[PDB]
Amino acid sequence: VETFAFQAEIAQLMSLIINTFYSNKEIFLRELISNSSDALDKIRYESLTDPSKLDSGKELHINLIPNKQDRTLTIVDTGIGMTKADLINNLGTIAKSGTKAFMEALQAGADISMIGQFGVGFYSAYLVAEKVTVITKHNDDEQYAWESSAGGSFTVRTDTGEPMGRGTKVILHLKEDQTEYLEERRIKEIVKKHSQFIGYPITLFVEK
Ligand SMILES: Oc1ccc(-c2n[nH]c(=S)n2-c2ccccc2F)c(O)c1
Repeated sequence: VETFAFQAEIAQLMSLIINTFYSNKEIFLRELISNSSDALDKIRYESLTDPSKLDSGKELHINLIPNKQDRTLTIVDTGIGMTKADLINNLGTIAKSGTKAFMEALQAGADISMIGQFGVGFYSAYLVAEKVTVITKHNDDEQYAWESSAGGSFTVRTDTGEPMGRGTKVILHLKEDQTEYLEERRIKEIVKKHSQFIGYPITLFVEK
């Protein structure tokens, strides 16, 4: 298990997300689905010139998995996935300059819902999650588990769990007062409102 410090700007962004009073929390789902959609476009694009890039799985989809017992909402995609370097590098983002453009916009009059326009939408997961686990598999690397409960640090370890083939799994360990995001009708309403034009099938799993 390797422990890393977030760059100062990212720690500030996460602290801003966690501590600012902002009721429109549901936007986290749109932001994670949009990242999944970009990762899927990336593997589809590479597959246009190299069909063997899809040897790790031909299905290009997004699964939403609520688990009331574990109090987790999992977003799974079969996108390009991430290497260890991408994971350490703010999960494939330009998060340092992205955070500065975002925080400058917030001072000007913008709101937290515009986070995705600054390429740091992943961090909106902390509007609803106390802990985020990212399981990822890229064709050019091994399977890794990224994890952070914020607090200025994140961990990275080789994942010896269930192999995924290729893609990313975002496990949101929801805050006690954010369990509405495990309800079928609430997830369905959010998907329909903010993600109606995503070019991949979005499957909302049901529970026992
Ligand atoms: O919630 C996420 C977060 C990241 C990924 C991901 N996997 N591979 C690549 S590239 N991305 C990616 C997407 C958008 C911006 C930056 C990125 F690094 C994902 O599939 C889901």
